[PDB]
Amino acid sequence: LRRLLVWTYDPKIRLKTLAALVDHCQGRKGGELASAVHAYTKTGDPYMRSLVQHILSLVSH
Amino acid sequence: FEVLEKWIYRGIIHDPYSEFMVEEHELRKERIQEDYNDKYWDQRYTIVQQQIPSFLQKMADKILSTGKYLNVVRECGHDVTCPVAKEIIYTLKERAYVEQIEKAFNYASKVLLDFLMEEKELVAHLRSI
Repeated sequence: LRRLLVWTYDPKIRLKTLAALVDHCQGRKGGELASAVHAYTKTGDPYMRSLVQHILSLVSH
Repeated sequence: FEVLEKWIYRGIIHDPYSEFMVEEHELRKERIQEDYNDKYWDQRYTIVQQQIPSFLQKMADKILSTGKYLNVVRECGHDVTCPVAKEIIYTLKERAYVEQIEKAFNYASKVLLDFLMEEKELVAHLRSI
């Protein structure tokens, strides 16, 4: 598709968001870990906002 | 327009990076007294000029006062639920983002006056003056 350059804007933004939570965390346990999923929840784009609005609800059980 | 839906129906903002027109300041410290910040319209709440989108300018001043009345009621009890709470979406070709702001703006001052003239009444101290 000109070698799939539209299929790097549907991925490579999910994976880029999930490479930030996998970069920002460093040995966190407890309440400082639910402050690290919270660290990327306030974003302007609804796309990355809508991914972690679910991840927080999962992790805070 | 989600920081807008918080600040006007309550007295709080939530911007991770400060880009809203209203910004709150803290003047309730240990070394700042209640008789040193005297009235909180003149120092505590300012309006930041260039974070205004300039199509809210017609109501701009008023947007500061709305949540400012509501906040000094919230410090006793934080339920400042309004029947005018509604999702605000920017519309051009229409002025509906004028109607909702004034709708909350009158109700806010009505609630604060009804609270203030009944609890912590202004009749007794002025008679005593």
